[PDB]
Amino acid sequence: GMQYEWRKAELIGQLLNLGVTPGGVLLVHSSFRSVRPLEDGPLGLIEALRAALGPGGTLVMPSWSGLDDEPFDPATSPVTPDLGVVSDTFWRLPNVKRSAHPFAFAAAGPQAEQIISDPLPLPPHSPASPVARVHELDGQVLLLGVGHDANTTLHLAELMAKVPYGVPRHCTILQLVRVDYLENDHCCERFALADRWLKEKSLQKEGPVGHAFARLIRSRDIVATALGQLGRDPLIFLHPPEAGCEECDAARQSI
Ligand SMILES: [Cl-]
Ligand SMILES: [Zn+2]
Repeated sequence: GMQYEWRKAELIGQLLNLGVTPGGVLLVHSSFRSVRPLEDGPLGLIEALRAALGPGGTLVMPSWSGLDDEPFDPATSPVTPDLGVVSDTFWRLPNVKRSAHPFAFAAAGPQAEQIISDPLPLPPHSPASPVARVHELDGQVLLLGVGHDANTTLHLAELMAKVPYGVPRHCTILQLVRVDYLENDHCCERFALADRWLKEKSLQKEGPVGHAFARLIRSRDIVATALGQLGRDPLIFLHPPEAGCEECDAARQSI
């Protein structure tokens, strides 16, 4: 009811207290519904993120469409509604770059060109994808009002582990020429296991940003931790057949 509208300067303080590194690279998965209400809305949250990073920092967000039948255009193609209003708002602002493939990210800062430059990666989160360019630049991953099921960097860890499962997906690029690949996609619910893995090793910082429960982990810690669990169980992220997950049993089928 009478919830507090967070000011921009307050959000910067929360982000610094959470542990965001000024001048660093920060990949942010967000749900604005969790952070809301704020004064000045989603742009205010973006301005707070950019201010916490400072002029040397680079802010990165997912920015893909999800439409496998439609070609992607970095100038008009909207972000899928599942990534939130902040992601769909970030890429439209001035001087923020965007990848030129349907699995795009958006980045603004002195490092945006390096994180965005790569062509279409198959699977979408391969070692040649923006999520890997954040990892090689020692970036931070901010989970803003979302769980680890949205931690895209975990998908990169599956690919680096050479994970056995791979279901066929597809997309469209202009040369309507369908491009199918083998992706490691599932319900992603079991990604929440990484929460206990990381927090217990003291690798996950937790705190409030706005009204949201926020989690901040170094991208290298996400990959290194997950690679150890994947090295013990390549199917650690797969629901057992007992749980009867339709999205997970499909990945089990394709070896
Ligand atoms: Cl949202
Ligand atoms: Zn599942």
